[PDB]
Amino acid sequence: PLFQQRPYPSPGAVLRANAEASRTK
Amino acid sequence: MLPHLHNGWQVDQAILSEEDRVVVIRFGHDWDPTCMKMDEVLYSIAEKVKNFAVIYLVDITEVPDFNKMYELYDPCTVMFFFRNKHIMIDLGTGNNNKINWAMEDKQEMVDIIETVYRGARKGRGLVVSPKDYS
Repeated sequence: PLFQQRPYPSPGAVLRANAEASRTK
Repeated sequence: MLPHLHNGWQVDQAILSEEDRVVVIRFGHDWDPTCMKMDEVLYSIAEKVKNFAVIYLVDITEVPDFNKMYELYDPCTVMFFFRNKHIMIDLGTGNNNKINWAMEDKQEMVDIIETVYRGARKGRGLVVSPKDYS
């Protein structure tokens, strides 16, 4: 199935992603 | 009744803390109508599934950290994790990442959870639901 749905990141990865975005901003 | 998680750290901890059970999270609000129907199902089966799964409720206003990345835009969202990984399941609905409607048949959800548990323990990132909800 072309362009198939991928799984979401772990809650840890999300919290980290969120923390990184605040660092840059 | 069912345990709630009240911030990002507690959610990360709930997911980190199970080596051998599926973590089932209902994102929404206890007051939301769709959530009420789904929560009742989750409460009713919690004892039954206790051996292979644990269920948590997260209010997405108290705890908004995951709203964007998990696309929590439906009133009620149930997602599954196993050993710190998001587990997908083909429900035949066109979204394999979440159950986003109030399933009111209790045994169907038992079977979905069982399916997620076996599949994920076998190393699968993707499983297929016994019933087709297309």
